[PDB]
Amino acid sequence: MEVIELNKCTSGQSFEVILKPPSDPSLEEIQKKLEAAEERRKYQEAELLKHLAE
Amino acid sequence: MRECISIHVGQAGVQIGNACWELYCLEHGIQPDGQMPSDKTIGGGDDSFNTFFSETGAGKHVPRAVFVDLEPTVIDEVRTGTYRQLFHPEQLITGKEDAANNYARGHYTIGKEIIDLVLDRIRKLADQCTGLQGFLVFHSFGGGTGSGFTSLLMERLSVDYGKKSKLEFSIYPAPQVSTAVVEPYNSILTTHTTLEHSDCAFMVDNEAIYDICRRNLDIERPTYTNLNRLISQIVSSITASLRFDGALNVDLTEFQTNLVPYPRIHFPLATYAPVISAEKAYHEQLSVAEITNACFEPANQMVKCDPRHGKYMACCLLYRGDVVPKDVNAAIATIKTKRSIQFVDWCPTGFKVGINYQPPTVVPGGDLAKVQRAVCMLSNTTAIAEAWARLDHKFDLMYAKRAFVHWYVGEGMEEGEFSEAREDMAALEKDYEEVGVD
Amino acid sequence: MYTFVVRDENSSVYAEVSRLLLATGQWKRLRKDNPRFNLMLGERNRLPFGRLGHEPGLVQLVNYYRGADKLCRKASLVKLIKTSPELSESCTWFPESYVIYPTNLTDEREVFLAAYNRRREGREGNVWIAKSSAGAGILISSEASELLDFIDEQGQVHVIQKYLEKPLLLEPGHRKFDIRSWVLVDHLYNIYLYREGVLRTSSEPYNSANFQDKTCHLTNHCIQKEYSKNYGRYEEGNEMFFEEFNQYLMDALNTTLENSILLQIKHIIRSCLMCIEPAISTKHLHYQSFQLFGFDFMVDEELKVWLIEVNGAPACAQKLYAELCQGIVDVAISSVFPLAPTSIFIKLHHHH
Amino acid sequence: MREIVHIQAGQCGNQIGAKFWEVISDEHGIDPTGSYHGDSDLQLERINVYYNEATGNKYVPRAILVDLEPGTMDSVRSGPFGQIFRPDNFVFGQSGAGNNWAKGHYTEGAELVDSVLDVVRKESESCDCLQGFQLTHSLGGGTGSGMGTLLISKIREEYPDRIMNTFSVMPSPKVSDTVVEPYNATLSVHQLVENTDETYCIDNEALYDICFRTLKLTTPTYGDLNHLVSATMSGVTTCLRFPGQLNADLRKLAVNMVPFPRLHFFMPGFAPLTSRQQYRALTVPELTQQMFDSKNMMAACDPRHGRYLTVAAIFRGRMSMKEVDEQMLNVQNKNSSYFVEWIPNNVKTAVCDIPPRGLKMSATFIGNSTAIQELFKRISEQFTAMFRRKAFLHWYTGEGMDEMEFTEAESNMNDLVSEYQQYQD
Ligand SMILES: Nc1nc2c(ncn2[C@@H]2O[C@H](COP(=O)(O)OP(=O)(O)OP(=O)(O)O)[C@@H](O)[C@H]2O)c(=O)[nH]1
Ligand SMILES: Nc1ncnc2c1ncn2[C@@H]1O[C@H](COP(=O)(O)OP(=O)(O)CP(=O)(O)O)[C@@H](O)[C@H]1O
Ligand SMILES: Nc1nc2c(ncn2[C@@H]2O[C@H](COP(=O)(O)OP(=O)(O)O)[C@@H](O)[C@H]2O)c(=O)[nH]1
Ligand SMILES: CCS(=O)(=O)NCc1ccc2c(c1)OCO2
Ligand SMILES: [Ca+2]
Ligand SMILES: [Ca+2]
Ligand SMILES: [Ca+2]
Ligand SMILES: [Mg+2]
Ligand SMILES: [Mg+2]
Ligand SMILES: [Mg+2]
Repeated sequence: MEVIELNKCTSGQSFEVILKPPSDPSLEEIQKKLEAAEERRKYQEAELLKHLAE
Repeated sequence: MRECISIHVGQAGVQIGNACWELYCLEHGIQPDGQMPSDKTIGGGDDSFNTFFSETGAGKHVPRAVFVDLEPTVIDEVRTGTYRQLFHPEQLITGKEDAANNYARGHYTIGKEIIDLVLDRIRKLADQCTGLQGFLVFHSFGGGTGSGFTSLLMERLSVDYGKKSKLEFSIYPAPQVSTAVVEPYNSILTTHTTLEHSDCAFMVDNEAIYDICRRNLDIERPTYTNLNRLISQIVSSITASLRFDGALNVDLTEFQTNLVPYPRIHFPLATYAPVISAEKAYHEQLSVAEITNACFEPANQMVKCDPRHGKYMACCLLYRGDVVPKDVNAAIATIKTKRSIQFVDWCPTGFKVGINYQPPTVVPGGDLAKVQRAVCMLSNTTAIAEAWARLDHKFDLMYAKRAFVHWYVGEGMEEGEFSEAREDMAALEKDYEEVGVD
Repeated sequence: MYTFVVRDENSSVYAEVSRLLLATGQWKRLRKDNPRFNLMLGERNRLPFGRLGHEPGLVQLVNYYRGADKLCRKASLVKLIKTSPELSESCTWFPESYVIYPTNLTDEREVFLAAYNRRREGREGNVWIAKSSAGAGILISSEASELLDFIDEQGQVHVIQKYLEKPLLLEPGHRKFDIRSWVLVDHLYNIYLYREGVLRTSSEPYNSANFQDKTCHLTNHCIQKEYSKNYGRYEEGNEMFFEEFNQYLMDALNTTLENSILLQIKHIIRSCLMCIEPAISTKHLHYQSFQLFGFDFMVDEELKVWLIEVNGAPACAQKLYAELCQGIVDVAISSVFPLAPTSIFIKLHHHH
Repeated sequence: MREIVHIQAGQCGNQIGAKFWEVISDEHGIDPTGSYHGDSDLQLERINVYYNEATGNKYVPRAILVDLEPGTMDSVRSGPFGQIFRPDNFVFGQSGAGNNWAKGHYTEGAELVDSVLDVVRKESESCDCLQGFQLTHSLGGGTGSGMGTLLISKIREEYPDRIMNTFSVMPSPKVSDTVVEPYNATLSVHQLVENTDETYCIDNEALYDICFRTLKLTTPTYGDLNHLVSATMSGVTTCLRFPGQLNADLRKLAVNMVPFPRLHFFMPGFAPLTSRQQYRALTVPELTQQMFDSKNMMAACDPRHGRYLTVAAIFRGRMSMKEVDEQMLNVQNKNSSYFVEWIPNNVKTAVCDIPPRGLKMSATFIGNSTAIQELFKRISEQFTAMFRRKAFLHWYTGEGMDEMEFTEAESNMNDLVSEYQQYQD
């Protein structure tokens, strides 16, 4: 049971109590992901319009 | 002084942001018009509260915040509510139609079209900062925007602000206050693509907030207002060290150092006390020991789980009110001889304690009663994995039938992203089990 | 209407409890994966406690205390006793035991050998028994070399404990025996002892000059019925109930089962359960637990009771299923989900 | 500002649509002239969802009245609220559809569809952000069934990413006009399977049983049957017409109610259904017990024959929301064998303070249940009984249709029944 790094100021204080010692995707890659899904949407919609035109 | 930019995404993020910035103003003595008589430096200053508010020449203290929602109804309340005067219009971004509770719709379909605008607005706030620490991102797991657009925002933020810390406040889906059936899907999808981008995340289970409002506040059917005022108290307790003079958790960097030794396991459990009804004739003020002992009662946790059957990696006690180190260390000695606090052998068995003498502030007319001292314990427990296991299980039930998957594929998402996200969760659960169980 | 699910088809006990529940016309059984249940008769291993108590509007109850394995595992029990101040290392009702890991994997090998050398030097009876949890595999011997070399042949943790060389032998026969007590702990953590115990007697005469034949030394109901030649001679199924055993103690030892054996049994039951209550209690928890426990005891010729082990998923004596099972329904299930005596249990009061 | 464009086609569609606008106009305080005279701001909060605002604070429904003969629409214009509809939004012919799906879809209807789309485009152009469409029609006739599904097909082509919603009246021999109704209903169902996100199934046979047995109406009429449809249409749209957060958007509703794209046919329900003992107060338990009772359902399918995929209840009026959850959670927990266990929390409740006219409180039920396969089974059997003899086909082959098209509609619906059966297990 020890207290360490006790810091006191006007608005409070803080300290540490120890009981026992121990024993990314680039901007380009994000544009591709976004554009890939946009493309898949464009494909599905064209398949709908192709179906409707038939 | 280093600045902190708050970001609120979706309905949950925006309504919780509203509740917090209301609480911040009451705490710093800021009025609805942005005026702060205590600030003797007009239109400038590098004080502690300046980490969250900038200043104009006219004395207006403007939150360093950005609200984003794909539909405008929730943000219009901000534009006309009590604190309309705090923000200028560029800080409130609203779209025309939301993500329909569809992750794919918010991340891909709509997110692709609005992402560059949001970053531009955030870039404006960054340009007012002399030393930006990082960001605080509030959002829900279940919403289409909260899950979908947030994970996109975190990806870009890591690209545009590589050396900046990002902390999350995430609302874990609870059926008692939701009508969306696909929320397990959204939650797991957003956790997967956000994991490598978030440095520390405080999950709040709506089921926990709900039951605390029924048990401790006598709210038979709590509303979002009831939930958000309680959630903003825990948020204030967590962010207080950034906004006031102190020495513990003085910058976003310190949250990871003190709470996250292993990067993927960055979901600390939060426990708050006391929550006392205001309608009570008059309550007996709880002692440092009693409220500290309450930090180990599952009933006061932001996520219902049993820490008795996990292992601790860190623990911080953030006190506010009439508290002195003499009383704190005393109650801790008594709680070790009674409680089941098992630490991991490669972490020091101890507690970091922060005390702020200003007791908790309560919104006038709110549900919470003024108390002389309160505490918030941030502990990193393997027990919180119970929440992933639950959420992951509901995912497995629907995905076994491919139920609702077509709505996501229809927005341009590949089905393999489901399984890729689920396999990531399976490994996250395994990380907790390898660190906690024997 | 109350609903329940069954996730352990092998449990003879709760198989009867489920039959009793359905007999009241007030309990409905759902598929074992339906989350909307009031009562879970759960699985033995890896029961997912984390998913209990999250269904809105449902008070959910389970028949296992999460964490009670610390008491029902061989090595865990020894560690619990040596480490728990409530039980201490000097506890006078638990045989001297040590946790010994096979060398192919802390361990108490040295500590065990110093105590072994201490006995061998002081002319004292130095007979130990090595056992584990992965058994049907048990060994008895007076040489430490045979005990250690046996555990290394295996691959799981074992425990070495002092063998009771002076057991109490029933006459006629001169035969060993153990005592099984059934204990039920409810959601409020009341400790109820079933008034009906069972002595699983060895139908073979005890023999201290030959531990090679483990038929008169092990009183297991499965060994006496597979490797014993006098099975069912003195008592049907090598099972003597309290009514009989009590009369024997009177005619032979001029004492009663309550005074000479039961007072100690009740004391041990209280000590173990109270010790772990803070760790496993579901008082302030989002779900509720109850559980049936099987305590095994040994009695020496001095009428001092010793604790053998604790079973988390015990079976019941055939003649006592209806009474005990119905009792579980009464105080464990209906006490939380009531329906529209002379109790069979003995409540062991204690300070919570 | 999430506007919905309303289309009503054919006799049934225009008469049910008529009473609908009459019922909701009352709830929003709009009189027959379009002038608002309510006393609660909740009436105007979401008023633009179904109404346009003209000069002088006039509220004009966003509805298009379509038919191939003038009869029914002359009545609407002369009916109670006939004055409230935009005169331009009346689009009709003189030929009629002769209860013939082919005439509505391929011949007569084709000559008229372009002018209808010109009106649909005019209403959409003035929409701030268009949610989607909703169509009222029957499937047993010619205009609503044949031309109605044609309009849907052409609306989806021009507005592919907008929700398409319908209130569809299913034919029944108990309330039948002609024997070819199975032909017309089977041809439409396939169109709806492909081109609608949500179809509220309204079985005239169920409406009959409710009027005869529960409501004790000796000799029910189409007017009486339409009182229930009006009341049900008001309930299912309460989420859209008043301030709410649960199922408040057409796309959000579709997302939580449709686990699979083809299984989007809902069973609606309403409570109370009282016979004139009509002033007694209805308790929350009674609202729930009745709302979930088959006798209160309009699809004419016994739910206990299948399983609910998703459920959406809406309670209207001032009541205990705590006691609402207590009774809803009591129905699920007392009949969990009829709710699929592989969709966690598939029953959602929504409360509304404003009750329907003349009622202290009510409840509307919306179920996506596999039991609906019984309704499609009935239609299929009546179709095959005639089609195996090619009876009455000349009415259709004389309009350019071929037998192969009928054989395909047959296989299509029988596939739909099979798809329901595999999820009921
Ligand atoms: N605690 C809390 N939770 C909220 C609040 N608002 C919504 N939620 C939760 O958020 C989940 C739904 O996600 P939302 O945030 O409403 O949806 P969204 O982020 O706006 O995304 P969209 O689908 O486009 O509307 C549900 O589980 C709600 O319980 C709130 O104000 N407070
Ligand atoms: N230290 C000891 N001294 C004397 N006898 C002992 C003993 N340890 C075990 N025994 C004998 O072994 C038997 C119990 O074995 P144990 O209970 O450890 O194995 P087990 O757990 O597989 C049987 P169960 O769990 O069903 O009671 C008893 O009959 C007892 O006589
Ligand atoms: N519920 C209801 N059903 C109707 C009404 N009018 C017609 N029907 C049913 O609709 C079918 C006839 O279609 P109808 O609308 O008259 O043909 P259309 O005018 O060419 O579209 C039959 O099944 C009738 O029972 C009505 O006012 N209410
Ligand atoms: C025994 C009562 S009833 O059969 O007359 N009422 C139902 C009904 C109403 C209108 C109908 C119809 C049937 O067939 C054509 O139009
Ligand atoms: Ca200043
Ligand atoms: Ca980073
Ligand atoms: Ca012509
Ligand atoms: Mg939203
Ligand atoms: Mg055993
Ligand atoms: Mg007609």
